[PDB]
Amino acid sequence: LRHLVRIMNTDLQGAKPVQYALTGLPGVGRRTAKLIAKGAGVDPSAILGYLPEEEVAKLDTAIGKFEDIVPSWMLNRQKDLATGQDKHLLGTDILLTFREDINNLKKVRAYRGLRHERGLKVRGQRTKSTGR
Amino acid sequence: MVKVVNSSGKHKTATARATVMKGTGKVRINKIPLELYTPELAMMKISEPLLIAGNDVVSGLDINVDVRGGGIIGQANAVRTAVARGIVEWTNDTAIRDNFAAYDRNLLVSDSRQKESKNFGGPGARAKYQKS
Amino acid sequence: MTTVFDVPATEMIEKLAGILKEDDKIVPPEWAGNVKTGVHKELPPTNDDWWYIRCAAVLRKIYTDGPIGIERLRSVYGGKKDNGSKPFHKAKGSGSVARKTVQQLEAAGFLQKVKDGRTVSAKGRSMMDNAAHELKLELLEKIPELAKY
Amino acid sequence: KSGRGVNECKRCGRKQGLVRKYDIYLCRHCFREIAHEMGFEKYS
Amino acid sequence: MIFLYKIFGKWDPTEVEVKDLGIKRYVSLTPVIVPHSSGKHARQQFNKSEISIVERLANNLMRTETNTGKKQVTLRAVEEAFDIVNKKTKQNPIQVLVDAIANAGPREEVVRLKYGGISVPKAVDTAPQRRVDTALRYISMGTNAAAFKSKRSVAECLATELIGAANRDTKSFSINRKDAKERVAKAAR
Amino acid sequence: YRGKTVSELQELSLEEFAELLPSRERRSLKRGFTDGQKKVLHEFKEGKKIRTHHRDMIILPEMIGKTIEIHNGKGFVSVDLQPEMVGHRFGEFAP
Amino acid sequence: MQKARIRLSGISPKDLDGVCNQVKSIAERTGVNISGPVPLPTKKLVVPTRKSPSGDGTATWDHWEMRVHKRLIDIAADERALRQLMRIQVPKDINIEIVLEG
RNA sequence: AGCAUGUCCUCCGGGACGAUGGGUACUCUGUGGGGACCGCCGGUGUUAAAUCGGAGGAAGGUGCGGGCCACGGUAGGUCAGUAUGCCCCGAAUUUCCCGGGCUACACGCGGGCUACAAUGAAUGGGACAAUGGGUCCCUCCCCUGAAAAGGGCUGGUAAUCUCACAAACCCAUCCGUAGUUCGGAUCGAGGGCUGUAACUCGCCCUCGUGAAGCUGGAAUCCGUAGUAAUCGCGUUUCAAUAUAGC
Ligand SMILES: [Zn+2]
Repeated sequence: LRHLVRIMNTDLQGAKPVQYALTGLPGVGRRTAKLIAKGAGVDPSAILGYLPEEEVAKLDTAIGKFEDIVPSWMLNRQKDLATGQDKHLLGTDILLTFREDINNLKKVRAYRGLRHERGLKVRGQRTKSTGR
Repeated sequence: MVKVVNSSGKHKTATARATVMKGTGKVRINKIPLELYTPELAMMKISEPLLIAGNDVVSGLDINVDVRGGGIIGQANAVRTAVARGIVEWTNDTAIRDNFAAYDRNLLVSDSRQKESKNFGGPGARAKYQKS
Repeated sequence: MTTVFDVPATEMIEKLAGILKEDDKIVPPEWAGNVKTGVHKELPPTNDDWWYIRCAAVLRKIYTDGPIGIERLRSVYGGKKDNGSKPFHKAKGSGSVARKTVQQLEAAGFLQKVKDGRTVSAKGRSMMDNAAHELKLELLEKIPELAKY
Repeated sequence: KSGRGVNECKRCGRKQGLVRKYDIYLCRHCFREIAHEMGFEKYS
Repeated sequence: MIFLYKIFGKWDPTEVEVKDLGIKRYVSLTPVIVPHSSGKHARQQFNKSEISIVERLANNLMRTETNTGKKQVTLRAVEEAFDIVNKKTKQNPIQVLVDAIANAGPREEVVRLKYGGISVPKAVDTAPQRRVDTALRYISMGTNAAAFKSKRSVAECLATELIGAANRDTKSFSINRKDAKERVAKAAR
Repeated sequence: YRGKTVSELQELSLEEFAELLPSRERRSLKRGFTDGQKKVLHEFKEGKKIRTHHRDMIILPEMIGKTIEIHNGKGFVSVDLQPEMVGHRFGEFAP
Repeated sequence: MQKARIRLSGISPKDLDGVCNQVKSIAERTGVNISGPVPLPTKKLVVPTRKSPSGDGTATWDHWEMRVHKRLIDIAADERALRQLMRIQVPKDINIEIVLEG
């Protein structure tokens, strides 16, 4: 009985089906997960608990691929600095790159670094009655 | 021969050009057959005076409708008043007029008018803002 | 008459969608699996036959609503746009989706080019009347008092 | 005639609260005063 | 002619007799083809005396904030609750509803009268129109409370409320509120 | 380190470096420039001591290294220039 | 068939209807094929303003509703007839518009 | 709305077309008029002024909602819409741009916008509303993209034309059971048009983090019929931005 399943060290909702099981993992939410379901050739509406492990392995490989079944205008890391290309992370790497991109700015005394280090809004909306 | 009246009391807006005639019995209620009348959920509200007239009457009768606009419920009762007036305009009895006035008029003017011209000082016509 | 209006819109639109599925000239072009129904909704469609049913619905809309421009089609194909804590405007549809569907419709010959949109071609009107006769054949026994009596 | 408040209303030299609506170009107080002299009337 | 009108084309209100004899002259069993009469409660008061009761029960079901302007969904819930009451509790369903109204309508109520030199509300008889209104209000409250935050539908909880207040089921919210108000009236006789 | 390694960034083209930058900077540079930033570019391409006075300007590829001075309500402040800040706004550093 | 169209939309409709009757009597004198006086929709131009000048003051708005009474009439074309129509004493309260469609 | 045409159904009137010929047959029509005065009748009040159902009647007895609202005070606000007394400033408190600021925020408070069901996420279905804008500005159709949008080109001095789809809705239905597809504030890359300039300080768009939270005590608040409530709509603050006023 496949009441709960694990993929790439991140035990997702084994009860939940394919279309929403990948939203729980970081890096994919809603829209880009159904692209993975399209690429892996599995109907999302089928229960994951009644899915034998071979198809789950194909789904894991397809989600590991990801970028070959996703368009170029739906990536979270388009034009990523010295890399230049468009990427899409997964795991702790998004928060890691975010925190390094904030603390290097804080060392360089950029405004967004100060607004991040002080716990203030960076988009500039009025701080009169927010986060009390 | 043919009856053309759109006066119905004008629930908000009605736009019900009546067209009632006499033929073989083929009745097309506003380019729609009565057997598969397209509104469906609102035809129960609209088929009251025709039901009171009788199957033999409207089977003898022949009716068409020309429309411009109006809200859905304003349509659903103004068109019913128009159909009642078209029923009484064709050579008929006053017993149908008595039955039509018996249930809830449907030959009169809607006494509750369109709106009330909300005044500055509040959101609605009578409502106002919240005083502490 | 075997007009479309003697039948419910659901059965006729599904019949038109099936006939367009039988025709190879209508296809889901490339970006059907990564773009939504427009700009209003949240996610792309979940139904399998969304493109063919959308083309059939656009055909039925052009028939019952005359010649319609692409921006009129976008306005018809809007939705309750979620903004979070904003007053929920209804914006538009999608230009490229509606335009590709309309180009498929005219390549199929059902839609006819006109100045104020594209009115439905006469051949599409005749074939949809015949399909209405088919679906009305499914309920020809409802009212026998319709042929010449 | 394209700006935030650069254009001023007639008579009252002012750069805020001017009725540029209807090509009137009057402040709200000034237009309120002179609407009854310029043909306007509070009919309702 | 009157073509034997039934509620939603299914339940004729002619073949139903009222139990609460006072409420018979106020709750109306008049046949109407659709429960959207759109009443006229401004020419006088108690304009509902000639209006249908299924419409009234459907428009007292819009107690909730989102329910305003939603008579269509109220009629949907009314119809599916009528189906449930007819199925699980096979009987004339409007008869079951009128039994529920006559059973959960507050017979007695307490009203402030400053007699005897004390701030004390006195226990008084309740009007038939007022009692019918409070019965419909408590039915709506029970339906809304069961239907909120629940796996059971709105119309299902309405059917549960009607069965509770119709067959004298003591678990229904309407019965408990009517008994509570009557107890408070007994406390201040 | 924007689009490439940091060495060749100074010698990149104006529009290529703009494409390295986001849409806001690209449109800011796309619809021409006023006289002040043209003067700033000219003096940077000369090499004299420069007080920019503009808090919204975009750092240029070869403009880096030399120090920029910005009016901050109170008179002026001198701020260093690094590869991290290229393409940014001048007023992001002296609030 | 040729018609000369008349477009008027103004503030005082009494003199407007008087000019309409004057043109109608001119047409009946000259035997010009005429279209009857057609009441067009009236432009109910509205612009409100808050009454209170100073800071404190509750809701006080004087609404400036103005009706612009439109009228469209069609008559035939003729040189002596058009000169007669152009020499009519029409009041200043309306604007006279002509379209010589032939 | 018949008269007749331009294409299909053939079961046969016609369905579609009011562009038109035509007909303003019946209507919406906007300028002048009538209507419903407690008038008659049955109660009350006195036989007065005034008061209930009877009326087959659009409103029976302020038909229904609104503007104007006196003698005076409240030394209430208005030198910051306007003019003006005196004290003052008369090279600054005059006067023209640049940058910042009024957005800065341990923070108290006022009013608004969103939220937890089968009364809910996708897909269709039907035509739906008016007020009021637009010619120096909304946008017709065509092409391009996923979006915002770009080019071209059409309609409008506006019962022509366009912003213009209304949403809420409802249904073959699809849709699922739990405080989560019901529920979305922050922040990271990205593309936009508006402007002379977008970091402070904008909105649009797309993606990934989907959180806080789960009908809210004391206290209060609005409201009597197409009104509360609700769902969205133009317009004003015009370069955008309205969770706002109207
Ligand atoms: Zn002025």
